[PDB]
Amino acid sequence: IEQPRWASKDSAAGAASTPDEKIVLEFMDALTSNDAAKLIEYFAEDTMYQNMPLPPAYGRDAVEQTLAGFFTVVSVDAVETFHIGSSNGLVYTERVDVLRALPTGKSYNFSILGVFQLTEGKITGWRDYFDLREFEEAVDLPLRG
Amino acid sequence: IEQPRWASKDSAAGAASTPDEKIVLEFMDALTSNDAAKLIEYFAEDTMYQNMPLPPAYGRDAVEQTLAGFFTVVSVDAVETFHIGSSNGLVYTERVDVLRALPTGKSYNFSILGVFQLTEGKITGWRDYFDLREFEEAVDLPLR
Ligand SMILES: O[C@@H]1CCCC[C@H]1O
Ligand SMILES: O[C@@H]1CCCC[C@H]1O
Repeated sequence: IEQPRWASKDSAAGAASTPDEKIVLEFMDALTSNDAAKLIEYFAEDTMYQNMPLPPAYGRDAVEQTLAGFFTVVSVDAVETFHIGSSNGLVYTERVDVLRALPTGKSYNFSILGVFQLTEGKITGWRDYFDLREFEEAVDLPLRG
Repeated sequence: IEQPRWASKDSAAGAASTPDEKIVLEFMDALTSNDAAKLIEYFAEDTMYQNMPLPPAYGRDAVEQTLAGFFTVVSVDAVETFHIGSSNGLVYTERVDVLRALPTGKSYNFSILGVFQLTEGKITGWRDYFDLREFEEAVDLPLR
């Protein structure tokens, strides 16, 4: 994974400089764990997670069940964050995630722009925006949308 | 339309509070014009535009040609920005675009997070992120 031409240094991952910005980058690092039990600790009881525009998960239980299900069929091999930034309580991450389908071994790069809302240091919202054309095939589970 | 549960007032459109934020919002209003000649004026000369992960357009010529082509087959009927905000020189719009295919009259809602980089008030980068599953059907152009 190369740095893209449009990558700007003023917003690079290495220059995170709010606590919310730093917690999110930690969370990006933990994605490769493929471990919902570990990942769920970042969330508040009042929280949400959505791969747009698939049906969102609301509540920590739903998020955990959703993440646990994903890791049954796909591995997060790599996460490259190009930009981190934040504004009006929201944090933004422009990045690429590399995903590998466990049953096939096929890998997939997904260009992603994610938004996270934090309250007292814990995720109360996480929405990822990307192309789901290959996501159906990458994730051997029905999308629900 | 909409107003999602996750919509924060703290980051709403009406609360845009920098010149760049003000500009991207005006650019967002302008999209419904479907007029590539009017839109290209927001763009700097050294610039790019991409619907991820389709082949990007680099330079003002390519960008205008790309928008003009899009407006040949599709209308932008509505743009609804729920969040705008900025950080480290970039602007972010969390929004919905309604696109109507001209040959069919079929309409489409796209959930979108876009990043903008402006220079001296001019667009030097614009990348929209969203599901392209219906994009192919909605836009009667070949995908590259
Ligand atoms: O982004 C990925 C989607 C599928 C697996 C878990 C999640 O982190
Ligand atoms: O296809 C639509 C038309 C307007 C701008 C590009 C894209 O969002």
